[PDB]
Amino acid sequence: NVIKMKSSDFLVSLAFHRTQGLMIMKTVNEALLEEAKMMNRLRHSRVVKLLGVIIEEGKYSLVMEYMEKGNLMHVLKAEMSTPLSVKGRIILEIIEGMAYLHGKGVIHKDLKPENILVDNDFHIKIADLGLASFKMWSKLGTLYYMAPEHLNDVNAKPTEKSDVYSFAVVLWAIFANKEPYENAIAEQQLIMAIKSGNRPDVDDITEYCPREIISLMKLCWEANPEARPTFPGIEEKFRPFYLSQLE
Ligand SMILES: CN1C(=O)N[C@H](Cc2c[nH]c3c(Cl)cccc23)C1=O
Ligand code: NA
Repeated sequence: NVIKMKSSDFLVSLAFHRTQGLMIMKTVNEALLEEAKMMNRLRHSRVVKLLGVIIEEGKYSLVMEYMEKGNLMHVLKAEMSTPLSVKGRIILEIIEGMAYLHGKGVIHKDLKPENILVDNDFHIKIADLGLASFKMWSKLGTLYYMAPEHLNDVNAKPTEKSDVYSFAVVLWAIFANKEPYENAIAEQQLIMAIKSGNRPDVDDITEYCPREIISLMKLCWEANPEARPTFPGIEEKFRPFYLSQLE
């Protein structure tokens, strides 16, 4: 259903529930409430869960589960190493989360390392901290991970393939431990370049990355959306690969 909370329950912004504990909060009616109920259905181990909603007078808030190590780029850039089997696992979990989301008919629209949260055991959950998947709540950025068909075309409707492109770039970032396109002159020219086929510099992946993940990332950022696999297709390939060579 969906849990209406009050602000007296507490002591993006961290928030401290008096009975439930640590939560995160994005501070922003039948319609907002209804949207929130729809989002409340997204329940999966790899998906940041909507725990509650605060609808009061001078403030509207969405309340989500806390993830202890922050976003994925933060963890990737940490002074402490992140092993290959663990990166493979993170990829597998991202794939599971995305498949579940598309399975509920939800297209993310803004998947990127910031929207990939990480717990203390380096397990991940997909988030939507910018509310890209929302309609009513978003009303009240970097394009490194945005499919070319959306670049310079804000009216085209985003599909599951859009999220697959973002996923491709995320694979790249996972192996390079940084943002792509550091050599770019300016955003305009960069946008035209990516629209015409430019992609993250694979040579800028210095540490070891299996050739088939390089293959996967190249498949997933194909210019033609229909040449990209779905997330279940990706899983179909990647899971037995992960187990058999990585786990
Ligand atoms: C914005 N907030 C989240 O980060 N997780 C919950 C649930 C949620 C709504 N849309 C989501 C997408 Cl697109 C991905 C993961 C969770 C969600 C939420 O409402
Ligand atoms: Na730029």
